[PDB]
Amino acid sequence: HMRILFFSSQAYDSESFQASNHRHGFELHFQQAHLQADTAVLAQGFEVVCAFVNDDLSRPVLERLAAGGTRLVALRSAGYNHVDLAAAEALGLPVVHVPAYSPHAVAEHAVGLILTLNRRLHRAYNRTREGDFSLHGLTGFDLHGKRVGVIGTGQIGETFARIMAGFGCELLAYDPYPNPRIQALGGRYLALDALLAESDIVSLHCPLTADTRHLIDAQRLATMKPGAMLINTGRGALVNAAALIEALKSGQLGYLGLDVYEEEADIFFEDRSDQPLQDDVLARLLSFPNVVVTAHQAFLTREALAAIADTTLDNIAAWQDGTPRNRVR
Amino acid sequence: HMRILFFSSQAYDSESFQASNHRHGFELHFQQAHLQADTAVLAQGFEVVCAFVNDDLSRPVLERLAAGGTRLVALRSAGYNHVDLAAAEALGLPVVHVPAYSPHAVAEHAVGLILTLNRRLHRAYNRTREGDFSLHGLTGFDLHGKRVGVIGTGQIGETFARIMAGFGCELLAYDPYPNPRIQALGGRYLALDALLAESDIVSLHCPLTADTRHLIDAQRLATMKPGAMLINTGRGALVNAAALIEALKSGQLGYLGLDVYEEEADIFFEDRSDQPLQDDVLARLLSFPNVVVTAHQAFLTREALAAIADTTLDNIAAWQDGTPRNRVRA
Amino acid sequence: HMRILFFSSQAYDSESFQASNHRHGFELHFQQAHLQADTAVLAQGFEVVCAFVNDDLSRPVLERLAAGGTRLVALRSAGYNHVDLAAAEALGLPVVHVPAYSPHAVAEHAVGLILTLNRRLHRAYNRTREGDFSLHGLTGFDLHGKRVGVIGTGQIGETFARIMAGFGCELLAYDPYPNPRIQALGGRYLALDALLAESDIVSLHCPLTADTRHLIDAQRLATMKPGAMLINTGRGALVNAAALIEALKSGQLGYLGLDVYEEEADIFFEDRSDQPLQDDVLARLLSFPNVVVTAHQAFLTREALAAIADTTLDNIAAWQDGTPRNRVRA
Amino acid sequence: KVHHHMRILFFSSQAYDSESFQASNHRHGFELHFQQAHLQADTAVLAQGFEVVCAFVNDDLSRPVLERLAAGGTRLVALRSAGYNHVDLAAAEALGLPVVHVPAYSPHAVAEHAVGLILTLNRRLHRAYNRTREGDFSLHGLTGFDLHGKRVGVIGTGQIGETFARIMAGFGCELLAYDPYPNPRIQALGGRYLALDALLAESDIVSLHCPLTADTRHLIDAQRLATMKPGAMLINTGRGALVNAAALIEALKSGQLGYLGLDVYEEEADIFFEDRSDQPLQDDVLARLLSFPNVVVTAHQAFLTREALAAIADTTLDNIAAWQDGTPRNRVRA
Ligand SMILES: NC(=O)C1=CN([C@@H]2O[C@H](COP(=O)(O)OP(=O)(O)OC[C@H]3O[C@@H](n4cnc5c(N)ncnc54)[C@H](O)[C@@H]3O)[C@@H](O)[C@H]2O)C=CC1
Ligand SMILES: NC(=O)C1=CN([C@@H]2O[C@H](COP(=O)(O)OP(=O)(O)OC[C@H]3O[C@@H](n4cnc5c(N)ncnc54)[C@H](O)[C@@H]3O)[C@@H](O)[C@H]2O)C=CC1
Ligand SMILES: NC(=O)C1=CN([C@@H]2O[C@H](COP(=O)(O)OP(=O)(O)OC[C@H]3O[C@@H](n4cnc5c(N)ncnc54)[C@H](O)[C@@H]3O)[C@@H](O)[C@H]2O)C=CC1
Ligand SMILES: NC(=O)C1=CN([C@@H]2O[C@H](COP(=O)(O)OP(=O)(O)OC[C@H]3O[C@@H](n4cnc5c(N)ncnc54)[C@H](O)[C@@H]3O)[C@@H](O)[C@H]2O)C=CC1
Repeated sequence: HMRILFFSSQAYDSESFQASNHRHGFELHFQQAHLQADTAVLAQGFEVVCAFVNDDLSRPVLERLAAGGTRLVALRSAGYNHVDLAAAEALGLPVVHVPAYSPHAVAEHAVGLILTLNRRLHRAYNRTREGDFSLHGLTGFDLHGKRVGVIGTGQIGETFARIMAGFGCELLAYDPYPNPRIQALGGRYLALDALLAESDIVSLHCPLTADTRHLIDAQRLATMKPGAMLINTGRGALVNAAALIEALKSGQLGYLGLDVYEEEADIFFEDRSDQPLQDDVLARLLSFPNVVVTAHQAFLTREALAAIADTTLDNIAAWQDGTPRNRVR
Repeated sequence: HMRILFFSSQAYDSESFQASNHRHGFELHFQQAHLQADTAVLAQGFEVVCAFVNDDLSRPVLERLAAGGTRLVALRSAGYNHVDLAAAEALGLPVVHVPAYSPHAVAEHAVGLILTLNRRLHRAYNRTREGDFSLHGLTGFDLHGKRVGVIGTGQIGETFARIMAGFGCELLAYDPYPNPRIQALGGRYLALDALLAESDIVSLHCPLTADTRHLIDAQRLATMKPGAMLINTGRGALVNAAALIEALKSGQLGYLGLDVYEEEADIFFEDRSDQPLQDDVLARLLSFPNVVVTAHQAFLTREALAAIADTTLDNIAAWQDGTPRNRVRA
Repeated sequence: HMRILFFSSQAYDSESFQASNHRHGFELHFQQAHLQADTAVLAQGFEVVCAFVNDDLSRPVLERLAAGGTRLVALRSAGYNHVDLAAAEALGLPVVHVPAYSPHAVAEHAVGLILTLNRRLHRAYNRTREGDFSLHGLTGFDLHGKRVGVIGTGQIGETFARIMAGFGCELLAYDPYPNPRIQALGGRYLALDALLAESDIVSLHCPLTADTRHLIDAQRLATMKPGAMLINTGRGALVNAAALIEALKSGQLGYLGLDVYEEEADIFFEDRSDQPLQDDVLARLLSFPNVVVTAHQAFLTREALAAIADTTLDNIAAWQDGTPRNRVRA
Repeated sequence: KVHHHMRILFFSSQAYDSESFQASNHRHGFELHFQQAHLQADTAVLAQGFEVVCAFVNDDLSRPVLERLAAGGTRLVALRSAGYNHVDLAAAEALGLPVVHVPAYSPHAVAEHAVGLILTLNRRLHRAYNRTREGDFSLHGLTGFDLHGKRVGVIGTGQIGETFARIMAGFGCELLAYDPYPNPRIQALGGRYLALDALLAESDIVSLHCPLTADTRHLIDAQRLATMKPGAMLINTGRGALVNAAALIEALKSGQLGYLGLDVYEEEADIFFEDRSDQPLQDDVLARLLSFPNVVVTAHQAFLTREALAAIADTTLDNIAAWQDGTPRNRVRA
């Protein structure tokens, strides 16, 4: 019955969704192109559109989709800052998402970035691979005993905090809604500025909203402990990357791990190595020995993908039965 | 200025030891060469020799050292499988070590290898560096819920077990002397073969002895779960690397992280990139997308190095006060 | 509106062929799969099949193609060792090729491999990229004055010779046939074993036939000048790659540049980086600092591709008109 | 009755320097001291008491350095290099400090390297190597072009530029040339002299082989890049300051410049010849140049061949012996 058009489709998306669809028999169409004003016409006549985090679901796109017959927007993601939710509501277009496919996948990836940066595992790998077994510049630091500041102690942030507590770190936390689980781990809540000044490692797990946009700016970087590590597996626009470059150059910021980037939408998820990279700031970030960028793969585990696909297909079935689930606000 | 000769010296060694020697004023000499039968003559007239894990302290070397006037052997390491302890004892040469400079350094490195392999971070890095933001082949797996088998639950193995429990892993353990802290974490002890057959990830933290040599061989790899991950931050000779190659090629072994290698002694710690690598087995291990080798750097953190230098210099001061500590015995 | 089925099609092939002005109203179909016994059925009802150098055109494949209605085999290549020519002839299936799309493209690539190996440019690139501006191991040698031995002085060999003469190299040559252009360049013909013993650099440009198969074997490697450079942009089976590995490890062979490899057929032209590489010998060749392998891209220039497409489309038109051109004969 | 004292301090010394110079010194027995640091105002004191100082291309031999060296007893400055833009020759002369150099150790070593950069860029050999090393045997993005038939413009047809031109003519390239002082050997070769702007507009590949002087400084600037053929290749094995690298970045990003090979960089002096991989790179412009797939940078190694090194060492030790006997050779003058 039901027909679903997926934008920004990759092979991992079709594999996982085709496996999960043995339980549903929806008719699945995978389109590679990003959703934007000039591709929305591809969804003409599709009742359901399945979008990912760098699809453009601003007002003009939503208007096109609604006018073309689309009646549900299914986000195969937890995040939803790319959707104009007020406009969806005005158009009577429900928006559904997958709020907790695997908080562990994302938290673990953040911990992986930390360790790769700390022990210079990315540099080591390239050395041993060519028969360079020298260790200059690879000396790391013990995680045990360090102060780890978590900004945003929700599903992912809390899971990240628990892992880091298991390394014997001292947890510092900031959230407008503190939670008791963090305290039970030994964490202590404090104000943002104090967290920044006291943390050896900071990790961002708050959503992107008007209040978190450029939360990490020049001013705030200058507050941080010299040589600190910053991890961003949240959203690119949580940080001002031009300011990160200056702090990296001065040594003020010791390490940076990114799984997201502010201008990632038209570059991530494809191989653009054959052409010059246009984004000056990203190119410069990539040049540093103490920066690691992964291309928005913190979600990318077998279990995460299976849960995304199962929950998304269930969301759609629930909507089709008139009892929708996992709606976004 | 008591005189200490350091073999296999690297810049990080002379830097850390020099900083720590502000509190002692020993006279420190750093030799780059490895200690072996051929190089032992360099220690003539040195009362104290400081060696590392790839120096050869077998009987013939210890005999030369003793004949040349050396009276103490200070290991700037926790491990001591490179020392013939019976022969040291017969010669009246005490051997001292640093047993617990930082169990966390080594455990954390093992967990780093696990995550790099899992999320293919070493491959991702190289891709994004050149503007390849594609994700094919990089899908990993949640650590939460997996079974992690720890072989050797001592200072490092236990610290590793604790970290992995914090990711929500199910801990399985094998040690001739089980310890209660592991059970308090939720770990369950079992026999070696059962641990191998049931684990998704296996990590080696037992010392190298005649009983652990080639513990992971062809037969034991075949009993492991298909696609499992094996981590070796112990010693090279705990595994048979030729058998690892065959299991990697078949897919039987899904991942391998090594910080040690059986024939590392004359290879590691130096940049040999300008010449062909002679060792066929290491070259082949290095060829795989699901193998990561680090060059015996699990011990290499600021805190580990400072503790190694401080404890080693203190060990030597204690010896020279007639109250030796951190001795290793036959 | 004759239809053409292309096997082993890559994006650069379909772009190339579609952008030609020489379509002659043909209908072009591009299949990615390699031609072999179990894919030949895809050509059922196609009058013309276009194949590349790693397609299987042995007798059983040719029999299927003829039984399925294919009447012409068009090689988008110069080389034809992959074709059983006697069997094609017995089936009345003409085979056409492109013998001289661009001898310069291929010769220039060989020269590129030479310079890369000499100046260690592949190593330098990765160093500078990460801010390593050190030069240890990168010292090269002046080409000017060196002896360059060319095995096979045909279209590509003589173009290569000509380029190497322009660097002021001394040219040595071996071919069953004299070529007066080689003498005009200053080249001297000599016997194979003498060429091998006297040359600083050797480059292979003979076709693969039963007489050139494994021309470079253990015994002939041992005759070469110690530390010499060997370049192979001919065909993989001209050399014995297991013997190349031993000579590289001993230092007897100083450098190796390959654009071709004996078991390339099912490996080259794809990205196989996500899985272990099965071929031990290729994995080991890839491990060396003084080996460069490119994946059969010597033909791969803008001008070469355009000529291959134009000449191949013309060859097919000329066959259709009953005046065939560029036939290869048993 | 037959021959059977002299102390030399080398700045910016590397292992390949002490090895080559020690081999050549079997013929002399001078006393050789190798210092790693770069020569500049605050390291000049290390040459106190040394009659001879041997410097390389990134040592600072401006007036204030030369004044310290002279005051400290140094009597000869021996450049282990062909180039000399780093020396204030008028100041050396005013101080009575002769400066000697090695003008032609191996013009082939440098020309050949430039050709290597061309071919690596053209066939993407650097990209292919990293692919095949990890089992990626795909060829997308690696299509090159035939050199045969292309136009190659040589700016500066001296020893190196002429050797380069001859090599490129052997590939069947058409040679275009610009030099304020044309020479007949290039024409005899089939090369055609023309004005700079016309060379820039007509060339598929341009290679710089002029010295750095006040007239060649930023010779390749934004305006001259905009004159070039779209998608052209530029090669710089001359000096860093011959080009404006910020403008090269904009032309690379637009596609106006198709390829860039550098063996030299304007701010190289305090970074090249060292492994600086363990720290951030401070220079924004170099970091960005390094990011591109169609840029290759080698760290000033065009001179670096066995034969070049042996000639530099032999000629440099000979220049010092000749000076010591009062009959100096290979002097450079203001
Ligand atoms: N890189 C990746 O692949 C993925 C990234 N993400 C990002 O992670 C974010 C977090 O996801 P969850 O933890 O699941 O969400 P959640 O809703 O469980 O938790 C978010 C937390 O952030 C806090 N928060 C809100 N505003 C804040 C502010 N101004 N300052 C500090 N904290 C604030 C909330 O109070 C809440 O505790 C998502 O918004 C998404 O952008 C999510 C999934 C994958
Ligand atoms: N990669 C690196 O840089 C470093 C490696 N190591 C290695 O790790 C090893 C372990 O270190 P620690 O935890 O400090 O030692 P430990 O002595 O504290 O603990 C070792 C554990 O191994 C167990 N064990 C002994 N024999 C066994 C057997 N046959 N089978 C299974 N388990 C057995 C012991 O009962 C003990 O619980 C060292 O012996 C050394 O080789 C140590 C430091 C650094
Ligand atoms: N890497 C690549 O992409 C390419 C490789 N090739 C290979 O290069 C080969 C050469 O092609 P061309 O120069 O065009 O061919 P060609 O036919 O013009 O010249 C071949 C020469 O090799 C000589 N030769 C034949 N048998 C010989 C033997 N037994 N020993 C020594 N020399 C012998 C012939 O006398 C002739 O002079 C092709 O057969 C092909 O395999 C060709 C094009 C591209
Ligand atoms: N990358 C490297 O490792 C090396 C670089 N070089 C550089 O290459 C340069 C060339 O050296 P050689 O060819 O031996 O010098 P050379 O003196 O023989 O020739 C230089 C040529 O440039 C020409 N020229 C002078 N002023 C010019 C101007 N304003 N515009 C255009 N052309 C002009 C000259 O007339 C002469 O024909 C050296 O000055 C040096 O900076 C030299 C050696 C090694």
